[PDB]
Amino acid sequence: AELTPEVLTVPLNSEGKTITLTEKQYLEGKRLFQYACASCHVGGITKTNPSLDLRTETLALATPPRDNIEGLVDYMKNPTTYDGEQEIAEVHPSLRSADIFPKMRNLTEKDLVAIAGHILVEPKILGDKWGGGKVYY
Amino acid sequence: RGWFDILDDWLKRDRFVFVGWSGILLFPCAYLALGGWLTGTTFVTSWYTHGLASSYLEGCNFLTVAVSTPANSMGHSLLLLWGPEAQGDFTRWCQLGGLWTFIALHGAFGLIGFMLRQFEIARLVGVRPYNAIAFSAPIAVFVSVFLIYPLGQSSWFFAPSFGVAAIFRFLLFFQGFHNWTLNPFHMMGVAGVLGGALLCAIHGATVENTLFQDGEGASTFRAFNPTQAEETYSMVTANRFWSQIFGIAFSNKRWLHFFMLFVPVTGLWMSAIGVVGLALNLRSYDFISQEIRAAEDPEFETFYTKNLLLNEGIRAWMAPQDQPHENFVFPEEVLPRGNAL
Amino acid sequence: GFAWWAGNARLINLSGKLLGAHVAHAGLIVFWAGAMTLFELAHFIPEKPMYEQGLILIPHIATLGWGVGPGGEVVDTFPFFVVGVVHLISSAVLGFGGVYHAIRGPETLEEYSSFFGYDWKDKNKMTTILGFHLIVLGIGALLLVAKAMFFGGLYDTWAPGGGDVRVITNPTLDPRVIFGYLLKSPFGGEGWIVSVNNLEDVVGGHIWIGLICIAGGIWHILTTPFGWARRAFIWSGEAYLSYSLGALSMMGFIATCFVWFNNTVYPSEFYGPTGPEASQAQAMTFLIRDQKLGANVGSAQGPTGLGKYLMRSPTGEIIFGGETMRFWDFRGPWLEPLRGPNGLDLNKIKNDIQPWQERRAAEYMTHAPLGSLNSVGGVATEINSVNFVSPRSWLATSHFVLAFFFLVGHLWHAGRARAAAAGFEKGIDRESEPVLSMPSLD
Amino acid sequence: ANLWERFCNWVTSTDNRLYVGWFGVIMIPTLLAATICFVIAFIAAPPVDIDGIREPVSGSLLYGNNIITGAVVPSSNAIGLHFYPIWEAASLDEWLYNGGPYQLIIFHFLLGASCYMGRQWELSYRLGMRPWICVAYSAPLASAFAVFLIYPIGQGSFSDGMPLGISGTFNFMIVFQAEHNILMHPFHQLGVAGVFGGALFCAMHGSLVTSSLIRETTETESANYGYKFGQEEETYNIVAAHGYFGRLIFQYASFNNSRSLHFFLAAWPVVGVWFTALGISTMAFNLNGFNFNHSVIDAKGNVINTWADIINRANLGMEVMHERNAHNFPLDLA
Amino acid sequence: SYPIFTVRWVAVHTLAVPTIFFLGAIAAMQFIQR
Amino acid sequence: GTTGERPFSDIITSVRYWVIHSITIPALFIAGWLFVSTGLAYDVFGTPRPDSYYAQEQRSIPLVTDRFEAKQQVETFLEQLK
Amino acid sequence: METLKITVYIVVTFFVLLFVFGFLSGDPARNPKRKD
Ligand code: CLA
Ligand code: CLA
Ligand code: CLA
Ligand code: CLA
Ligand code: CLA
Ligand SMILES: CC1=C(/C=C/C(C)=C/C=C/C(C)=C/C=C/C=C(C)/C=C/C=C(C)/C=C/C2=C(C)CCCC2(C)C)C(C)(C)CCC1
Ligand SMILES: CC1=C(/C=C/C(C)=C/C=C/C(C)=C/C=C/C=C(C)/C=C/C=C(C)/C=C/C2=C(C)CCCC2(C)C)C(C)(C)CCC1
Ligand SMILES: CCCCCCCCCCCCCCCCCC(=O)O
Ligand code: OEX
Ligand SMILES: [Cl-]
Ligand SMILES: [Cl-]
Ligand SMILES: [Fe+2]
Repeated sequence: AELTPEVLTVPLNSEGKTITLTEKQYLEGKRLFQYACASCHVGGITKTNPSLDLRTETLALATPPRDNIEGLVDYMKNPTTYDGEQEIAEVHPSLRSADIFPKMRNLTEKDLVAIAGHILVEPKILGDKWGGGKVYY
Repeated sequence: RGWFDILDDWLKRDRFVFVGWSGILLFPCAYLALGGWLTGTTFVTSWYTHGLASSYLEGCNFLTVAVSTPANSMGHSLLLLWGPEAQGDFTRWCQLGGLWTFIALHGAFGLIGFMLRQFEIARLVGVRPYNAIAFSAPIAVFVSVFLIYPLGQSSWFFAPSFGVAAIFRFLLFFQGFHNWTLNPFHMMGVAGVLGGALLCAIHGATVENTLFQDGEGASTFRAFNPTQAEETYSMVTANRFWSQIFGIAFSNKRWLHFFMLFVPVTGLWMSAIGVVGLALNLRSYDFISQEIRAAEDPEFETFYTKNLLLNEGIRAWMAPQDQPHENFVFPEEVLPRGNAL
Repeated sequence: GFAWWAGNARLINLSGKLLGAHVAHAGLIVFWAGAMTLFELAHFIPEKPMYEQGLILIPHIATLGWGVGPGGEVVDTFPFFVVGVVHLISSAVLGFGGVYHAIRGPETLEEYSSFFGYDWKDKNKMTTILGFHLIVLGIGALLLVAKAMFFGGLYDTWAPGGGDVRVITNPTLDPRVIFGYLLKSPFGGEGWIVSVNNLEDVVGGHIWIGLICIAGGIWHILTTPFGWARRAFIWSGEAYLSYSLGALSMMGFIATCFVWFNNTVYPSEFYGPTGPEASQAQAMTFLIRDQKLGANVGSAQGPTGLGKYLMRSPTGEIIFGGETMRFWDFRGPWLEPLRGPNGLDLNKIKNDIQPWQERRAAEYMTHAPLGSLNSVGGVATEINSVNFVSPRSWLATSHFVLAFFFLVGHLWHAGRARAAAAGFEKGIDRESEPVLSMPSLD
Repeated sequence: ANLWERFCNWVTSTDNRLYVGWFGVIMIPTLLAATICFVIAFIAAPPVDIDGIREPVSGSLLYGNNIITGAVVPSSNAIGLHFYPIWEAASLDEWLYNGGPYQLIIFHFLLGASCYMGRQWELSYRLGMRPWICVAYSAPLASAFAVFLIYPIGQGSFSDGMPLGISGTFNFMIVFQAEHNILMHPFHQLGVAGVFGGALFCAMHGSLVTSSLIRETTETESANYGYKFGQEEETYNIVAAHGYFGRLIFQYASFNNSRSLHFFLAAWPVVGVWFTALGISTMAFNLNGFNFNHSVIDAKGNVINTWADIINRANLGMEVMHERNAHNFPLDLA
Repeated sequence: SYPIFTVRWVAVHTLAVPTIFFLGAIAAMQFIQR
Repeated sequence: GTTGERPFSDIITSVRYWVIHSITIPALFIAGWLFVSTGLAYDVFGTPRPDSYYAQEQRSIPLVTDRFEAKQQVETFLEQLK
Repeated sequence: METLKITVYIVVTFFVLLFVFGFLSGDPARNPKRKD
């Protein structure tokens, strides 16, 4: 098996437009996910709040839907709680809060797309392991 | 003065590496066991027998490579290259696990070879055959663990796999399934191995710190000559030291050195016996009286009950991936887990 | 009579060549200090906490007030470069004197100069060298005072508003405080000297130590050992080596516990959270999460009957629940605002927890000093992903190992010095074996 | 005739059936205290709340244990690293509930064992021996320090030190594997090589010497009677033994210097056991065994399990089950 | 006058020849990418 | 003392020795190297290549479940990648 | 409990003084060869 374009194809937005990443974008996303996110989100879980994970199906049910590149890029700019009711930039890394989360300072717009793409690809590669936690190690 | 005696003449010539009649068995078999291991750990997968990568070629390191056991579905097949499983195909032989039987069986005849060599050289040089006798413990361990144990089980699949991490998995399997730490035959083995290392260290340290001044150098190694008659350290002073320090000491150099043979050899033999029991699942798993009390009395708790909870965790969390032929599917809700973890 | 593998023992009575070994080796220490700093600098990325980057030297420099501002943010990397370059440059000078005295200089010194030459058995001369070095050491501890009080201050993690560099204007001199630490128990809630938690006490302690070392130094230049000391000790080079190995061992073990428990002179901003800190931060984190969802964390009973979030310590203080009950002696700047007189204050917990505290707890919980030898971060069952081992784990383990071996070296060289001084280090004389002139035990 | 000097003469006398010495003046009372308290507690101590969760564990014989399951149980996690002498308890009842005896025994024992090592130095000096037997003993001594004191200091609680019992020991070593992956740690691997090798070389050396004993006896008597205590002549023939072992392997892999040989015997296990004590001592600060969990993945990114991932499944089952009531939050951080 | 080809010669080369070859195969492996 | 073979320290400080072995040692190293770089090692031993542990939309192990049909089973799995 | 505490302080002090004073009472000289 291999990293075919089919797997690198993920939704761009809620309107079911798609976008096909490069193997390059995906490895860059993975690298950037380990840099800025995995201390909390290793394997697609959330160490500081295990009830919310990065499984596509969970993101799909977030308000603003987050199972797409746009939702996730926006999330990395202006994160909200899962129902969209409050902004959590002050306790969650984001470009909006890069004064207090300095790893976010040097992230470009293209980097955000790669991170979002990584998050959306990985459960296609890993299945239940992505966000499933230690049961699946 | 016929051919047999001439060949004897030649096999027993004094050379850098002695050959002997035993060499005919030993050297082929040792070299093949060892080449099979190096070959398999460098190039051969365990994908079809175990669902595991296991060679340098696949991305493993020295701790995780292994020559892994055949699939459970092979039973105790000898898995000869020309046998009905591989049907002479070398590649499929490798993929079905044929290198495991190859190494195990050539390894066993090499071990015989090696002990015959200790007998052969002992006889030519004119000494008593105790080194050979002692090596019976390594042989007992090897056959009981790599041969007798999987023969009582369902297949070679549950033998140890030849690899560093693979042997670690075998340690943990035996804890979780057999409660082998509770087995008094393992406990006597532990005492013999740890008793051996103690005796090794304490005997070396004693000789080196009761040396006779036999030279003038600060390096005391020069002041020994292998053909001197005289003892090179004081048994009298050594005996006094230990008598005053520990209560009792050795006083007989012969008993001392026999006991150093006796202690680790006996311990290894004892552990071999308990593994023979585990071949049959004849475990020292439980204490009945403890279980009766705990079943009736939920405030009763010992380190013994605490360890079985750990065993039960080991079994359920490792069995699906460690025994893939069984198709265990444990939904999340059935996994034993304490709070939070 | 020594073999090649004991070949430096050939130097015991070659004071010139032995001076060269000591000074060449002094140059390697300084070389490493310099080279390593520049290596860390060339790798340093200021957007990343120091402790996500494998730094052990830059944290020592920043702790001293150089390079950093409020919150431990790095503002200026030039001070680090300077410290590296100067150490690097200085090691060539020690290198130079080292190999000159080891290869070319006079191999013995006592014919060339009665001041620099010494005999190990010369007790007056030995205490004089000891005295000089005691003064040097006292000067050095006063340089730390000078920095704190007259040349910019020190980093103070406890400073209000996230920590900052602070000039120390009232160093503690009260000896009931300073020597009070020496007499605290090393057990939990006490911590002997590892519990020093404020820079006033740190600086004042160094005024005392500097004055004591200078006074001690002058004392040893002017005196020779009293007869009771003359009869207590072995007076030989190897014996003095053995004394100092023991002292290095003691100090290595203390340094181990310092970097593991102390978050004042090893701020968690640079070194990462301590083990107790990280574990306290986990309970804090989930107290916050759960209270935000509506949980009444004070009244929530856990599985055992003890509080799920909050319980009492054995002396009554309100503390975090779960296994971290064991770490309730922990104190840190992010946590102290919640402490009232009876321990954690339930009304501050409900009303006054700040976003920066929530951030800090989350950060410290996810950077606990747990990791594998190949630097996979987190518990031992964690998958690969995070490349992190805490600097505190690195600094604790390394110095435990070194302290252990220096204790072995102490016993090695001490027992040998005793034996060599009595004349039986090379073995038992066959013609005068002491046990053969003793009566049998039974 | 001076009283102090007479007492000094008796303390350090080489005529006492057991050497006392200055190290013995501390070792004798501390070891007697630790022994007397250990025996009493093993037989009769009531259950101890080791993990601080008011879930007491029964360690003693009279409360339903046998020799294998019995233990003096470590002190309560509620105590942590706090000093808990008898006089800090409101009563013996309290002190027993909370695990006080464990502290008394291990502190007294570690002190007495430390002095045991010094006593080994001291008598060597009074007898005019070389001094380094005690250095050999520092290997087992460092190992007991590691599991009774160092590992507790790093994890923050004497409740995670090694129980003083047979099944308690196994509990400690299973939980250590789940929390540190000790088997994948190279210092434990050197310890196994130190202990395996020590047993190997013990047997080797014993068998080579036994093999080359010089006929001094008949077949009706134990050969051990061919050696008389304090005879000057060696009792075996090292050249015949070197000539056998050099041929079993090859010549230059065999010792004919008996001094080098016995030094090798001393140094191999001692050094291996130094390392494994250092392993426990450094896993005390959570620098754990190699982690190759999911280190092999395929061209797509599928995880390709290895024997290390199988180890990890076993480690997980230990992790999730141990101290099953004691964790409220998702990471076992200590 | 020493011989060149001996039983020793064979023991040595019986191990050294495959070792170097195996070291070459294993060094190539460090450059395999997934 | 000796059994009449030429001492090793004489052999490896000798010029003829290194004349032969500066060729034989690198050649062997390069041979083993080519064994892997050509892919031949994979095909000889049957070791999966990184792209052939699974098929694209498969996550089952291709585990041998039969003793006497086992060779046929492996071949079946291998076809399911082609 | 205080009677106990004080008793133990005294016992321990007594033994530690024996130890310190014993090793200060010319211990290098208590060997069988060169006494000084
Ligand atoms: C002393 C050396 C020695 C020993 C003891 C063994 C032992 C073994 N080998 Mg190993 N092997 C060796 C050398 C040795 N091998 C060498 C040198 C090589 C390299 C060529 C190999 C390569 C090798 C492979 C590739 C395999 C083995 C296998 C085996 C096993 C099965 C052997 C078998 O069934 O033989 C059957 C044959 C005999 C027992 C010989 C009996 C002959 C008798 C004395 C005479 C009978 C009459 C004769 C046939 C008349 C001729 C008739 C003709 C004119 C028509 C066994 C453990 C197999 C294995 O490990 O399975 C896992 C396997 O696949 N070996
Ligand atoms: C301030 C520290 C110090 C000093 C100055 C000395 C000085 C001395 N020692 Mg002591 N020693 C020390 C600490 C010290 N030691 C410690 C901590 C120990 C315990 C480990 C010892 C144990 C010890 C023993 C056992 C002996 C001495 C001896 C000696 C003398 C000869 C030493 C020699 O030639 O080494 C020469 C150097 C070597 C042989 C090299 C050793 C290499 C080490 C073991 C490995 C280091 C590898 C490193 C960890 C990483 C490598 C990475 C890789 C790329 C290479 C000399 C007076 C001898 C003696 O009694 O003299 C009278 C002797 O027999 N030493
Ligand atoms: C920190 C490490 C250290 C240091 C500083 C020393 C220093 C010394 N050793 Mg020891 N030694 C060491 C490690 C060390 N040793 C170890 C690890 C071993 C075991 C292998 C030994 C074994 C050993 C033996 C066996 C002996 C010594 C001896 C000596 C002394 C004389 C050596 C001599 O004549 O050199 C001669 C060597 C040369 C002329 C070759 C060149 C050496 C130079 C110094 C290299 C430096 C290069 C450097 C890059 C230049 C920078 C210069 C620039 C700053 C201007 C010297 C003081 C000897 C002694 O005690 O004499 C009585 C002696 O016999 N040593
Ligand atoms: C503690 C280390 C040490 C010690 C004890 C000695 C001792 C000695 N050296 Mg050596 N030397 C050393 C280090 C040391 N040196 C270093 C580091 C170098 C290279 C710079 C040299 C280079 C050297 C040479 C080239 C020669 C000596 C010679 C001598 C002898 C006489 C020197 C004299 O007359 O004083 C001279 C006194 C002064 C110049 C007074 C000024 C005070 C100093 C230089 C400034 C203070 C430095 C400060 C305290 C620390 C550094 C600062 C830094 C932390 C930033 C004497 C035995 C001579 C010899 O052996 O000939 C037979 C000789 O020719 N030395
Ligand atoms: C590197 C430091 C150093 C060294 C090696 C020495 C070495 C020496 N000193 Mg000097 N000393 C120093 C620093 C040092 N001194 C300083 C800074 C001062 C000024 C305060 C002095 C003041 C001083 C005086 C006033 C005297 C000495 C004397 C001596 C000699 C006997 C020492 C002795 O037996 O102590 C061993 C210690 C004892 C026998 C009893 C005290 C034991 C301590 C308190 C127990 C604590 C153990 C505990 C576990 C450690 C934890 C900390 C503790 C506070 C709780 C010896 C040559 C004596 C001498 O002959 O001078 C000419 C003497 O009378 N020293
Ligand atoms: C199986 C088989 C066979 C056989 C084969 C062989 C016999 C092989 C061999 C092979 C070989 C024979 C191999 C080898 C290899 C080797 C190697 C691979 C090595 C390596 C090593 C190393 C790596 C080391 C290193 C080191 C270190 C690490 C440290 C210490 C030091 C040193 C340097 C040593 C046959 C044909 C019969 C057929 C069937 C199958
Ligand atoms: C800086 C600082 C500080 C302070 C400190 C100090 C002030 C210290 C001191 C300390 C000291 C003050 C030390 C001590 C020491 C001591 C010791 C360590 C001793 C030892 C002893 C010995 C070793 C002895 C021995 C002997 C005997 C017993 C008998 C006879 C013989 C002899 C002599 C051998 C503080 C914390 C505040 C804070 C931070 C900083
Ligand atoms: C006692 C010594 C026994 C020596 C055993 C060596 C065996 C030599 C290996 C020969 C393997 C050839 C098998 C491949 C061809 C099989 C084809 C078929 O099954 O019809
Ligand atoms: O205590 Mn004994 O054991 Ca070391 O972690 Mn946390 O804590 Mn408890 O759990 Mn896992
Ligand atoms: Cl448990
Ligand atoms: Cl918890
Ligand atoms: Fe011996």
